[PDB]
Amino acid sequence: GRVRTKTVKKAARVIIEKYYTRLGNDFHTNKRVCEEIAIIPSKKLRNKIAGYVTHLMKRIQRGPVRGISIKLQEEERERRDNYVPEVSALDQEIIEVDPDTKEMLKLLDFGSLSNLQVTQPTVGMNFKTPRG
Amino acid sequence: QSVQVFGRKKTATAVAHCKRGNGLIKVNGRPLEMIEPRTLQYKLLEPVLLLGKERFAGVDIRVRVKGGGHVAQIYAIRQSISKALVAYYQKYVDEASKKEIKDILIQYDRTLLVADPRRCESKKFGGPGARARYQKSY
Amino acid sequence: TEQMTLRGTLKGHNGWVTQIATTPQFPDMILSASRDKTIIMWKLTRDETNYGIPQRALRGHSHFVSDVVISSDGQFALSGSWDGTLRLWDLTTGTTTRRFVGHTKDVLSVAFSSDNRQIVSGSRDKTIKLWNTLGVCKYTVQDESHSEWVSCVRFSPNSSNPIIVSCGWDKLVKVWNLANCKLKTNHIGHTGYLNTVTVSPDGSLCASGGKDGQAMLWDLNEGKHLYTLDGGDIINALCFSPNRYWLCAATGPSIKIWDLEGKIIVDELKQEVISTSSKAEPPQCTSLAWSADGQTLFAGYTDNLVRVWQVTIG
Amino acid sequence: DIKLFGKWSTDDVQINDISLQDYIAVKEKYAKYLPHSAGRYAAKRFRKAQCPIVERLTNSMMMHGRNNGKKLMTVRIVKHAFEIIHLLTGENPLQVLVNAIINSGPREDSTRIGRAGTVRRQAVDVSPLRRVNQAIWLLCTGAREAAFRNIKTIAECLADELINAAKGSSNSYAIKKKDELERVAKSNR
Amino acid sequence: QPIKLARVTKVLGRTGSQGQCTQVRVEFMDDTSRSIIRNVKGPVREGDVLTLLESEREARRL
Amino acid sequence: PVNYYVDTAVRHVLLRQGVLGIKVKIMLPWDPTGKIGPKKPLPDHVSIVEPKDEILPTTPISEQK
RNA sequence: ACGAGACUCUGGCAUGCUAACUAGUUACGCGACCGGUCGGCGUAACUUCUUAGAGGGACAAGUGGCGUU
Repeated sequence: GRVRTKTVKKAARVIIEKYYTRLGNDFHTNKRVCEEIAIIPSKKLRNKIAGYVTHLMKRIQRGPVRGISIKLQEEERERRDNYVPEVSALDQEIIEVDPDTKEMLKLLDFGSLSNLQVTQPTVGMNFKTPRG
Repeated sequence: QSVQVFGRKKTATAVAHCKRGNGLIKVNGRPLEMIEPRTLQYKLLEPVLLLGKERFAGVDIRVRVKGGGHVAQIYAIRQSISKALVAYYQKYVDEASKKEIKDILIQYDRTLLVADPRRCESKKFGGPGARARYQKSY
Repeated sequence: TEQMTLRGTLKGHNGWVTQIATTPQFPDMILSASRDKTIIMWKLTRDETNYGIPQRALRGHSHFVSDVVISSDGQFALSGSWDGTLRLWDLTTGTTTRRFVGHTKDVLSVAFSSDNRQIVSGSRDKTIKLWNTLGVCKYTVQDESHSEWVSCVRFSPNSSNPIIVSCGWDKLVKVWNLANCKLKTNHIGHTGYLNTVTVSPDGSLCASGGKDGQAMLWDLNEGKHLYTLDGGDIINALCFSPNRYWLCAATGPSIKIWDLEGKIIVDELKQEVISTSSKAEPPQCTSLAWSADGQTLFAGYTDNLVRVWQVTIG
Repeated sequence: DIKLFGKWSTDDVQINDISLQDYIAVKEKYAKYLPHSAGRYAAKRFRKAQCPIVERLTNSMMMHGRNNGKKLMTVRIVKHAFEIIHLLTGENPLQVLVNAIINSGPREDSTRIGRAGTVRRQAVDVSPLRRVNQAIWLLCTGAREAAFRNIKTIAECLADELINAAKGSSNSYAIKKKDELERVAKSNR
Repeated sequence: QPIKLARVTKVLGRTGSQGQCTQVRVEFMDDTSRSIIRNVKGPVREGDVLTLLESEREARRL
Repeated sequence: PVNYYVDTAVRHVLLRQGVLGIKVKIMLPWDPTGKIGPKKPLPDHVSIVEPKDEILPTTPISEQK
């Protein structure tokens, strides 16, 4: 019977979305940083919040959080979003193209490009799932 | 100032003041093995053959007891003796055989170092006792 | 140079450690204030059955002692706990002698006078106290102080006049000469909350650092910049070598040791037993220091152990 | 130091439990001397396994309204006839105690199953814990009801019930109730 | 009826009209090459040795 | 806190066939405490404070007092 | 938003601090056989006990496992 009430969960949310920059990782320091950043009018409550906040910081140090996204996470993601491979995945020497799309390209007169290579279609038209 | 970590079983508290001595132990102006019901005689005997007489030959221990019940006074006297021995023999001489004796204590009975937390439960109205309610008329 | 490696660790702890005071005058005497509400002392037995166990442990604390520092004499200890007080243990009769409390909140880090007469203590109420056994009031910081928590305060352990630095979570540092204790220099520039600064025993320079990971030295008597220490975030340890020209900091769980000779790496440290499904980081180190002789490195951890690092013998 | 009471050797004891000893531990430091340490293990799942058989049987024989709470007399009454089986068998009474206990647990129980069918229920094997607890309780019930208005004297009858169950002859209350229950269940398969 | 023994692998569920039985997967140590699912009774442990009388008497499922 | 947020008064008004008995209850205002409402913040609501804006350091800027 | 919860008190919490012989507090030749029990007596012991105002501690944060992880 240790399900967290919306009050303590929401306190953790507002603390990590408004005063995250001042919190520390240690629980025994966490209730102290909790009482420094906001006011907890009780003790059991502040250990509740400190324990959950330790849980959130452990979760973020593990990796992503599905429901939580802050400006700091936004900038760290845009730091991690810029992965550019040395070779583009699109620039390739030979790419396969069916005769029909060769005709489509030739209708625009771009069939002269050398990177296209014919791939013959499948033997039959076995492309539908059986009915039943 | 002082620890005097005492011992409590239920509401019965016994404290063992231990200091430099000959190793003999007194319980409430009385040596040990003359308890009136003499059914829990071995219960008070427990520590001496648990840890050994070679550790009980250099410390005078005085035990004071107060709290209701025959058995409740016991389980605290021996706890008080044990914890006073731990305290005195730790604060002065050595820590290795301290670990040895406290480990022996733990493997025999964890209660000898740490007290029983659980106590009586208050009674609520509408019944004879705490949880039991009166008979419903039908 | 030293190859700073670990042979075997010893357990028997019930909480993290906060400060380790190794004295050079006594060959085996050392204080350690641990936030498990205790102080402990080990004697260097140097045995293989046990690498050294304490001979006496003292428990009289009301909360998690933040910092400790030795006086001139070893029969007395001064410790400042997380309840915000100061207490003087005696090692002879096994009972306390003096209890200096004037604050309301925790004294985050204690420091001692060069001449064994001043008690300094900085609490979370943005108040620093600094009094004497004699009774002549020296200072209590009341007005136009730090706007937020002050996490530490240290001396300048030189033969000249001490100067104190006050660092806190509010990103700004202050420097006061204890001879007057008047506002002379407030230093700005950090990118995070300050927790652990380190002053050389000379009183001319002082490295300032904390959780930011962007450490800049703030001189005590001049107040300029010397170096830009950078690395991983969340750093809570810095210390030089009084007997040599090294320096080391505990950046997160890992430890980074460099030279004050050339600031280059001597030996990268990495120890872990490989496990299949273990999603927790290795044990975390909070504090760093030297041995009483300098041949061994003390590393206080948050995992209920102080690691002693020796030479590989070969 | 490592034996029960300083008289009952615990070193050369019998195996006697193949794997039921996980329930009952009287062959190591997990074996306390006296059958009294207060009822402190009845606060979590399976802490009963830690508890010695002696204490559990001493606690059990204190029921039926006439034995509500009074326990020191129960300890006296078990130590008596503990000595009786001890001196009649000449060796450590543990083997005979365990034999009596394990001969009394009902091998199978007819539990009522089905939506509304009470004419056929299921004969299922009984768990070792339930088996031993029911065996102890039912033999203590037999001992008590052989003590009210009965020429036999309590604190001596249980010795003969113990030795009889250890041997297994049908004169005992516990094994005969177990066998009648077993035959009822066999009818029910 | 001779009695054979089984060992618990993983607790599956609790069943009963009022709740008295535990369905659990068991393995035979004497055979060591096969595992079945037994609806044993009482407070069964994780790994405790179970005294079954037959290998073909099974009760209702769900 | 619900112990100290109630005020009550009682009165009656007269019709000939019967009396209309008027109980008046009022909830007390926490915000206008007037030293009666608890000075302490509401227990459940972690009373948070607005953060303070400042310049993020890029180049060291030092002031002398 | 009310309710649940948090919240208040209550046994666990003086293993450190607020300190009265009127309830208890090892030291202090007597009484007892000649050196160990009287609660009738004496460091005004600078309160560990049961007498209590502050402060502290525990949070599913530690580990392992299950869970659409």
